Amino acid sequence: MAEYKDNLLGEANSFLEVLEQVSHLAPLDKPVLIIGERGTGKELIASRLHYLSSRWQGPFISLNCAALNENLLDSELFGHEAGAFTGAQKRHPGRFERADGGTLFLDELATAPMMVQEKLLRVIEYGELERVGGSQPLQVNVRLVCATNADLPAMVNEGTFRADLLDRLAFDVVQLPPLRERESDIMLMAEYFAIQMCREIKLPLFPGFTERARETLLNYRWPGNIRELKNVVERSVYRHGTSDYPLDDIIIDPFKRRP
Amino acid sequence: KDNLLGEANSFLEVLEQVSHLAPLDKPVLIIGERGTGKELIASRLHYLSSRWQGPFISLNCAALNENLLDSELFGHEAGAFTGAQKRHPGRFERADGGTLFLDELATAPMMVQEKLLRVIEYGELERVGGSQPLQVNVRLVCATNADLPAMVNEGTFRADLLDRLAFDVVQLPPLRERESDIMLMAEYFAIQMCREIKLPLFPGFTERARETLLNYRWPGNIRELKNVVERSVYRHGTSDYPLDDIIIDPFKRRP
Amino acid sequence: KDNLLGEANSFLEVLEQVSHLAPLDKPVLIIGERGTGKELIASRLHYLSSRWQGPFISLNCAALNENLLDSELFGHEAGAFTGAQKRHPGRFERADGGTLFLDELATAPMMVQEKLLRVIEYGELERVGGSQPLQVNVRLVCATNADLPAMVNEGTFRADLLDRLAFDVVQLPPLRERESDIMLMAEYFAIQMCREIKLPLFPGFTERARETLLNYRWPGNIRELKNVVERSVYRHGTSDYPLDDIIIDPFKRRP
Amino acid sequence: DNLLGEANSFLEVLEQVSHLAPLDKPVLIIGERGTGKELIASRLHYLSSRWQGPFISLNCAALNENLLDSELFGHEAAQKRHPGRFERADGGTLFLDELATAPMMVQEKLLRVIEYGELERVGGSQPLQVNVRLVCATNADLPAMVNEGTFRADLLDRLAFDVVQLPPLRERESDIMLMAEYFAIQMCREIKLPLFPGFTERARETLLNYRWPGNIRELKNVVERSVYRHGTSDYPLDDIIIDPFKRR
Amino acid sequence: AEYKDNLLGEANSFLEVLEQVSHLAPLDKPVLIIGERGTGKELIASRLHYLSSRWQGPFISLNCAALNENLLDSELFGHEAGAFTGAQKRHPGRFERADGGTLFLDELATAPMMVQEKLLRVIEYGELERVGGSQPLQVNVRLVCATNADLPAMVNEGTFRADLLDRLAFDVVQLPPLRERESDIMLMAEYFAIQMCREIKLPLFPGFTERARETLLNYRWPGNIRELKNVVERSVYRHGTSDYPLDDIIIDPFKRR
Amino acid sequence: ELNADSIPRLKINQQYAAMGNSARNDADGQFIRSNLQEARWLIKSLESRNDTLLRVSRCIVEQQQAFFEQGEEYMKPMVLADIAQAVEMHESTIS
Amino acid sequence: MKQGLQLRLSLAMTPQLQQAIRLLQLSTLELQQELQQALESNPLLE
Ligand SMILES: Nc1ncnc2c1ncn2[C@@H]1O[C@H](COP(=O)(O)OP(=O)(O)O)[C@@H](O)[C@H]1O
Ligand SMILES: Nc1ncnc2c1ncn2[C@@H]1O[C@H](COP(=O)(O)OP(=O)(O)O)[C@@H](O)[C@H]1O
Ligand SMILES: Nc1ncnc2c1ncn2[C@@H]1O[C@H](COP(=O)(O)OP(=O)(O)O)[C@@H](O)[C@H]1O
Ligand SMILES: Nc1ncnc2c1ncn2[C@@H]1O[C@H](COP(=O)(O)OP(=O)(O)O)[C@@H](O)[C@H]1O
Ligand SMILES: Nc1ncnc2c1ncn2[C@@H]1O[C@H](COP(=O)(O)OP(=O)(O)O)[C@@H](O)[C@H]1O
Ligand SMILES: [Mg+2]
Ligand SMILES: [Mg+2]
Ligand SMILES: [Mg+2]
Ligand SMILES: [Mg+2]
Ligand SMILES: [Mg+2]
Repeated sequence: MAEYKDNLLGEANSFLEVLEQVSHLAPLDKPVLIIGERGTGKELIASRLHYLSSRWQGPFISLNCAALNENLLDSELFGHEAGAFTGAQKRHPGRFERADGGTLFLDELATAPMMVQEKLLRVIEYGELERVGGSQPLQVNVRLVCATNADLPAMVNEGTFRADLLDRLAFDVVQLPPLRERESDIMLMAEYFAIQMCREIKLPLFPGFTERARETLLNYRWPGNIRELKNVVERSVYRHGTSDYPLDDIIIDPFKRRP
Repeated sequence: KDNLLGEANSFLEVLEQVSHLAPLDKPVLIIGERGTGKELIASRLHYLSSRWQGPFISLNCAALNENLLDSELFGHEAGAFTGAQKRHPGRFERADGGTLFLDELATAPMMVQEKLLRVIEYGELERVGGSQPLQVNVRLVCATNADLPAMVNEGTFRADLLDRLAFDVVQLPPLRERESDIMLMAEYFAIQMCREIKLPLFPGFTERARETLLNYRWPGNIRELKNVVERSVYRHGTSDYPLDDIIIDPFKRRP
Repeated sequence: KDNLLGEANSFLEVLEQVSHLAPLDKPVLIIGERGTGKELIASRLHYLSSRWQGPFISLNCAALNENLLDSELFGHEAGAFTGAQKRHPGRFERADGGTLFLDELATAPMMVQEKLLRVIEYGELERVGGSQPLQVNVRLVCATNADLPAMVNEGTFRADLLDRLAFDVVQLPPLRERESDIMLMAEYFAIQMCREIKLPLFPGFTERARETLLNYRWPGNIRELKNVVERSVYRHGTSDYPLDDIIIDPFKRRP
Repeated sequence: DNLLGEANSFLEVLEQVSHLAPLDKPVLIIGERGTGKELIASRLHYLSSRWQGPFISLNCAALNENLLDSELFGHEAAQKRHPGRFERADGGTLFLDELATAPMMVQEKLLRVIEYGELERVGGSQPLQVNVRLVCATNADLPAMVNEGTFRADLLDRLAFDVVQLPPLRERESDIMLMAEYFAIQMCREIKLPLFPGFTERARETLLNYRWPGNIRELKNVVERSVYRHGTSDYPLDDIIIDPFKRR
Repeated sequence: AEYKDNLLGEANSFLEVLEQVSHLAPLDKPVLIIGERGTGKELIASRLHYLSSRWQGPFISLNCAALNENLLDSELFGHEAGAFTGAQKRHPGRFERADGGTLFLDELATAPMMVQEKLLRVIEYGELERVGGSQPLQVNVRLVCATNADLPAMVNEGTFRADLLDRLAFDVVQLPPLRERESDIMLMAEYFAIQMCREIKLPLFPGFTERARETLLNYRWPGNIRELKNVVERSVYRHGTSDYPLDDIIIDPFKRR
Repeated sequence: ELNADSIPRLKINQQYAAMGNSARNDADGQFIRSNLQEARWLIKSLESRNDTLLRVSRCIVEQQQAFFEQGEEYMKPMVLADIAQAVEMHESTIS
Repeated sequence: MKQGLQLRLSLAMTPQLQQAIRLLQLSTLELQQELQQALESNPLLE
């Protein structure tokens, strides 16, 4: 029962209601699936969910989804009891076995191996698993956390994602307000990022943002929800001088052509 | 026994067929019906069978690794690698007469199918460089969510795999097809969820809305359709709330 | 001694050819459809061969992968090899003087075929750290369901090796092609199942069942007959009430 | 010593092979599914001064590359001094077979053995150079296949000074009937048959209408199949076993 | 430490790049170097690391492109303890080098998509690449990138994720083309000639013919330093004993006669 | 280098080995053989311990040359694992 | 890397002898006392 709000920024839009729904769903230990904004914000959502989870509930096990071509991933998921599977020849617990009662922060990497997803379907079937060469199965308990970045029904119709994979998962869907849609805390989040950047660079004083910069930010597409904006703020701070005439000069990103 | 039942006439006929096939240890290929075939029903059938007294155990066909499939059939082999030196028997040998329920049958590899069906149809427990293989008559049953004849026409599965089935392929009716105990099943699921949601009882309910929700596609699984009731209960989070004007569409974005 | 389910004029000619086959360990090949069971007939002939009491190898070829002959076939009796310290037996070596039946040799690796080429050409090739190998006195046997005539044309196996692997290759006519004595086989299977299912007696098949069996495609041939027997065991009904007809279809809807 | 059908071109080739037999130069042979010169290679070893010398003929297809150098005089960590590939063949004929489908690591090892390289394994730091007469066969791959990049060009350069050409059985089959009769007699002795009932000349001519893809192997297989089909020696056979893989 | 700028580019573009590097040196963020074949990008990155506030502990410039497999690069990023068996080197050492240091890579376009995703996941968290049965260690490490291929081109190709490209690209260092630079090229050539005359211990420096210098300038010389050093060595091999100004270029081994 | 005087040294009793090898009594010969095996194991263990100590000292000096030459001020912060990394032995052997 | 088993060739529980040997190297002057004690028992070591 701790706050651990951390850098929870950009909630002036309906993201406040999303956070309220997340808080409502936090007590339940059922499957947790989300839809993060493409390019930014999924990590923040995962951190918010972990904060919603009790600090003493268990370790926050996070894995980036990967194909089954790496047998190490299979050993991490199913386990490794026999030799030549993982670690020593003994029962080296897998990543799923590493998480006992903790959050399983899944990643929607859309990995090519549907076999990996099929294996993970058994990972959450009744709360049990068997290691590689495991003489006896082991019933395990752990929390599950998931997110998304594309249209799941489109992949289901197209067959890119297994129908059973979607059916077993996604007890409820959590949608992230898009950066082109949130557009509410742009000033507030930008100010927070600017303050953090000024503190990091030991800037003597806040430089301030021109109204033209705000208009450009409003016109900006902002593909990344909370990271691209922060990166743009950092790039502008790099090209600007705090409490000086260079503060007007703002750089969107080094990727853009130099002025 | 412990598992809840559909309690339908078609469900009753399926249970009667399962009871008739219970003493038989021959292979079965009851259709998985794409999530509609309760694996708990197969577990209860194994319980009715003498394999319950024996070592009944199941596994997922697609869980094994490509390079360890021979090991998966025969456990850890003594001479396979330098580290492990012990003739550990296979999972089937770990059963050796129990009820082996094959899941993910349609997802098995072609080489895996060729090895497994050939071994199961005839052959004894031979490890890597074994002296003499040991014959272990283990009761078998398989599940297939898709149409095996469709795979045969596509040729993905072997004809020997088709013949691997020894019992009739028991098929469960679809949720849209069955739709018989939907009210009673929904009530039981709601009671279970309320116990899980720490709710004593729901003061509000509407049987008409429950029937309307039953009149749905119910894709994925019948249990998946029941999970919609739990999702709606969690979203409402209230007891004095009738089932009327309530629809569970987690995928759909609310306005 | 050797129980036979096939009693036909073509089957009689095949049995005579088996009698015309002696224990010369020649590269004969029994060819038959899925579920032909010609491997059992080959084992019976091997028992009737010169080695009346001799070894026999099932040797499901699909289980071999990334393993040389000296892994399971020839064996590794030498110590300090890859792995722990021990001496391993060899299936092909242990089978010397007995029978070496190849189970579904059509499904084999290209390198496996390359090794088997010399293994059959010489008979003394493989050795786990040995200079000169010893010729094996075993009898070479094989049986599958594929048609090598096209596989060789497709390059799936070495034409020279396959020709060397072929000496007195014999093709078993399909049971569907035979289309005879099906009623006798059905009655025998009914008796065997009534013994197995502890049934009082065979219910009996009317003219409708006989016509259905005659009109049955029976693509599995003897395998189809076994599947029909299993279905009739499932479709036993009442012994007093003769079964007017008995049919089986994996995808047939219940209604 | 070696029994085979005799042809004028084959006789000249055998004479040349016997002349080269006393020479211990490396040999690269190409076969045509017939005798394959393996019997010719053994006869050459017998005719050479290495008649009593080692005649190790390694069919290089079943080995594992993880112990490939182990095969070619390689030993490491309890028992040592294991006879190497060249060591076991030292002082005599060193024949290589199954060379068509060998791994590229085997090609590199052969290129090293072309200059005889050295075998500095933990079991022994031998300089190799066993000086035994090398010989290679089972060259199923065509010269174009070598030109197709399948094999190392240096190994082809490292090959023998000449190439042993083999003609098809269809090219010369005058003595094929005599060889078939001898094989029939040998099988009748093996099958404990009373005597040869004979062969129909018309049926023999009909059987002669074939390309003999397996050459002597095809002839032997056809003779065995026909003898097994006859199953008796009362009257001469008047039929041809066209193919065991033929519907009937 | 102190940045080393021996034979620094006389072109004002090089001076501006050095000024930007000095400005970014106190900062701690990833950097992208838009370089060319032998343009001198990695040496510039090393000089920046020398100027990057402290000496920044270990400095490793391992390139994923010049690796046998992407799995080897992943093991260098992080080695799971007990995974597989044996190794050509202590793989965790590469990860430990970044600890108390920065990350430098060359030809990052060749990195596998899975490897790129693992690196992107590591960078945001800072933890060790391979868990090895234990929680990965968040080592305080900076980063630097140097790829001739365009980042927007990679984004169009889609090999690198949008988050990977965005968070990875914090600073851009566009190396001026070697052919484009002329005054800096001449200054660097003179410095290299002096350094070679010293190192080769030749009693007298031959210098450079005007025709030879004009021919050298006429050469495209994409390798601002690599090709420059190769041509210097080619001329040194044709040692004229300080009397032959021909400066024959034997750098191309294929070229003969 | 290890101090030559300080390092203990053991020598196998040649007269005793000769007597045991030609011992008429089988039991006496077996006892002599067991004693010889034990003594050989002890001698090998002592020699290996001395060699391991010498190698560990050399490795430690390789990294502590700065403190050895400049003085205590130029002492590199070193841990047991640091020394264990340069050698093939474990930190337990280092301790 | 690639999954597999033993395909080419390549540890120990030290007993009381080697265990006491490991227990040795604790000191040098004290080690001499133990060595003299052992040499007293062992009749084939000088
Ligand atoms: N309020 C906030 N607090 C903390 N981080 C934020 C906030 N808003 C945006 N972010 C940033 O947005 C980024 C979202 O990245 P992520 O969702 O992991 O990318 P992707 O969706 O491509 O996987 C995070 O790295 C985070 O730093
Ligand atoms: N009668 C029932 N009562 C309660 N739960 C059931 C019932 N039937 C099925 N289930 C649920 O269905 C899930 C299994 O789905 P299942 O129908 O076995 O899928 P599949 O057809 O793919 O095997 C189990 O978790 C179980 O809780
Ligand atoms: N001679 C026979 N008489 C009766 N049934 C037979 C006979 N041969 C085979 N079968 C049937 O065939 C089945 C096994 O065939 P199988 O061995 O798979 O054929 P194949 O040799 O093509 O692999 C058995 O269930 C058996 O009932
Ligand atoms: N001149 C001959 N005399 C006796 N037998 C022969 C003769 N030529 C060929 N053969 C037979 O033909 C077979 C061909 O075997 P092999 O040399 O392995 O063929 P390939 O060269 O295709 O590998 C041999 O087993 C041999 O018995
Ligand atoms: N400003 C400079 N002063 C002196 N030498 C330089 C300078 N820039 C680059 N070099 C030289 O160029 C050589 C190659 O540098 P670089 O191309 O960055 O390495 P890499 O081949 O790893 O990209 C280095 O050895 C360095 O000595
Ligand atoms: Mg299922
Ligand atoms: Mg079969
Ligand atoms: Mg051959
Ligand atoms: Mg470089
Ligand atoms: Mg991400």
